[PDB]
Amino acid sequence: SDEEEKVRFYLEQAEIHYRLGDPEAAERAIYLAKMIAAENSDPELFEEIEEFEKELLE
Repeated sequence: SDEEEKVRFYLEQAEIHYRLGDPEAAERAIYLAKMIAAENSDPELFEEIEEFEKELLE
């Protein structure tokens, strides 16, 4: 799925941005990932992105 591929890309960006001390850049990527999941009517993926984001912040 193109949606899943684009979300994976943005989550990868979020992980390494957060690892390197740039949480705002990480949250810019998470925003785009959530928007793709929301646009595609994918609540499960949207929820997975939130759990991903929560694991990063904690």
